[PDB]
Amino acid sequence: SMEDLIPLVNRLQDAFSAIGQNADLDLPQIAVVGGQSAGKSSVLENFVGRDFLPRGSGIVTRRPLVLQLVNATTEYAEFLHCKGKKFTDFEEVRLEIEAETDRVTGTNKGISPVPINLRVYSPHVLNLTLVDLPGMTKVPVGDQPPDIEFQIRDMLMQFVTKENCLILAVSPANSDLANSDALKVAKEVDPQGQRTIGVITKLDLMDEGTDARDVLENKLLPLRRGYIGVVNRSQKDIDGKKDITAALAAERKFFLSHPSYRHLADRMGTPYLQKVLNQQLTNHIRDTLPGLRNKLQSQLLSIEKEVDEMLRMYHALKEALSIIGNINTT
Amino acid sequence: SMEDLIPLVNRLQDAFSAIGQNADLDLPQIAVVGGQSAGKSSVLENFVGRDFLPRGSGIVTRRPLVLQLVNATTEYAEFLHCKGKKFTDFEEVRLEIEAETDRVTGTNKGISPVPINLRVYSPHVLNLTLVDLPGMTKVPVGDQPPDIEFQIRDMLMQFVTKENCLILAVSPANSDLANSDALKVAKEVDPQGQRTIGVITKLDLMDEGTDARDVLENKLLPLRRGYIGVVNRSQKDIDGKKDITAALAAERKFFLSHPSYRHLADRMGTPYLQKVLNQQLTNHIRDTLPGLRNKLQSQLLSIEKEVEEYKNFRPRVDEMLRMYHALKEALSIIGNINTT
Ligand SMILES: Nc1nc2c(ncn2[C@@H]2O[C@H](COP(=O)(O)OP(=O)(O)CP(=O)(O)O)[C@@H](O)[C@H]2O)c(=O)[nH]1
Ligand SMILES: Nc1nc2c(ncn2[C@@H]2O[C@H](COP(=O)(O)OP(=O)(O)CP(=O)(O)O)[C@@H](O)[C@H]2O)c(=O)[nH]1
Ligand SMILES: [Mg+2]
Ligand SMILES: [Mg+2]
Repeated sequence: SMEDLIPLVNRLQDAFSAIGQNADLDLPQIAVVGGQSAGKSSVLENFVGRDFLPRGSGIVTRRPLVLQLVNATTEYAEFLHCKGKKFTDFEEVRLEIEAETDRVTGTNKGISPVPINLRVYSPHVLNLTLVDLPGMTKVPVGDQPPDIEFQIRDMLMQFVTKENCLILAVSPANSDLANSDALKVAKEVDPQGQRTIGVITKLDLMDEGTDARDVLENKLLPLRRGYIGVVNRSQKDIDGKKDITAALAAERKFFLSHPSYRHLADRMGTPYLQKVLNQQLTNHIRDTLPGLRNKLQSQLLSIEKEVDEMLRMYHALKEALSIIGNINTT
Repeated sequence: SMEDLIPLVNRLQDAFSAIGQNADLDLPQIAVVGGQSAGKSSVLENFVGRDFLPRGSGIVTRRPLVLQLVNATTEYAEFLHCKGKKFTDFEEVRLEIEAETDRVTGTNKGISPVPINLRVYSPHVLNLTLVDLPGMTKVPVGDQPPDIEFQIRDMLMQFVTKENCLILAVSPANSDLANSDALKVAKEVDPQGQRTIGVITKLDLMDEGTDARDVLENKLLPLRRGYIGVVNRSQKDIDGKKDITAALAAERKFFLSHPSYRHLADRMGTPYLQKVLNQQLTNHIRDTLPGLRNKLQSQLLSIEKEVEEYKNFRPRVDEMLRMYHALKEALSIIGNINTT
């Protein structure tokens, strides 16, 4: 179904452009937040469906990465800071992000508030904006300033305070949920949980004799949108270049076999997280369309009853309305 | 060995009692700080040498436990709130701590700043004050107030602000050290690191492909006194009643077999942390002795001449003799301590 909606939405956005009006679906942006090493970058790139974000132990993401997915015929990527070049090898994209980070922050744990801008072109994506962010901390290391914690907090606040921004509150299972930096920030900016999606990672690392059932069932710390558990690649896995299909296969096996979670399998995992996020995106689209539809109808009526040689407007509006109708039918 | 100093020290504090002076030997108060579930209660009871602190997953320690070790030959324990009762079964002590907590906090995650006073009598301990505290958190659960983080923080602050408080900054290895609540707290109250000891737990739970070598080698986040790693019992271990000896054996085996920690094995483990903590305690005592000795000498010398004439010339004021002997006794004990 998603494969049918995506191409229609791109057509509608183009149609709006032809109309030359300040009207857009205003798709919400996706931001990932949480304590350092919570597993944020893994979560984000999994949603996009490509291995391109630097991941590792310790401090990895040291600058915000503003990613704009752009629907296009060709599949490639390009950074704003690299005018001209078109990356087709995503490993090179990952390497470039790292290199661009080191260039500005150095290699002694430093951080920078300056975003790395990346556009990923593909015909199977929504024109979305996703933001990868540095993890929250408590004490400075290397050459970080004494107030590193607040410099990072400020950094993510500028993204998560944006209206409608979908907040991926990432928390590792091998730590008590009550210590979640992700949830604390989420509750400050979105207290009612209207745009917070709880994500519990590292389920495979829990101490023997423990499990996150109460968390995953949305009972330990209830969230309006609930919680979705995932099991991503470990350091040994990253070191060994384990591929995505294999990681996803291991995650699926994990939920189907674990005695504390198999009854929840159908609501756990990376693929299911993708569906949940895509659903929230679809909900925004369908919720925003009626207002636009009516506006376009009003604009059309004027020219329609009157039917400057600007006859194009009639067809442009007519086109947009035809697309909306198709979307409403899916 | 430490078991040599202990007997001497108690006799010293007793000698001062006979003299009616300030026994002193103001030993530092040891407190465990860290995020919720960092493994504080395990570390604390491991140092005491007995299993009696409630440990488990989720929120366990919901009230401060001010524990006073009291040297005594009978070896037992008594709670201030259990007037007239003395426990001999430390497991019953553990149950009581939990029961007493439930009585005031309920069973729905609630906490209370009202400390639980407990005294453990044993001939293998120094008159110390240990403080078990609730783990720091960020978001409330159950019927905890929305300011749970600060109530817990304030609870700890009442103990760790004291100049004479030895801070055991506990942080689990399977979490990033830079995000440690224990280290944030410790740095705020003791920036120089004069009374902070970094304890790293759960090294056995680290992700495959990672290790805490840089941490344990005092290189990632250097502390004045460094770090000591330990491997305590897991939840499964608690459920299975795994005994202390087995846990200790597994911990030692862990450091000796791990390629990243092998060369550090001799500066790692619970027995080592016990030694290090004991060293700081002993050092405090030794720093205090010169002052006490001098004070005693001055007092002695005064009556010394009076005793001299009493034993040599023709004949109650014999309170002097009692004092003479008590003072002599104390100085001798100090002398014995000085020679270790
Ligand atoms: N076992 C296991 N390891 C995981 C899981 N998710 C992430 N990791 C590991 O945790 C570490 C952090 O991964 P990463 O995706 O970079 O988290 P991040 O929060 O983006 C890191 P930073 O906060 O520095 O940007 C890596 O070593 C990765 O292999 C998981 O579900 N299971
Ligand atoms: N595998 C493993 N588990 C550990 C280790 N230390 C503690 N745990 C586990 O962590 C949990 C918490 O232990 P606890 O000693 O209560 O930590 P605490 O910080 O005192 C808990 P609170 O903050 O509620 O008081 C228990 O399930 C225990 O088995 C360790 O070194 N290894
Ligand atoms: Mg990251
Ligand atoms: Mg405890």
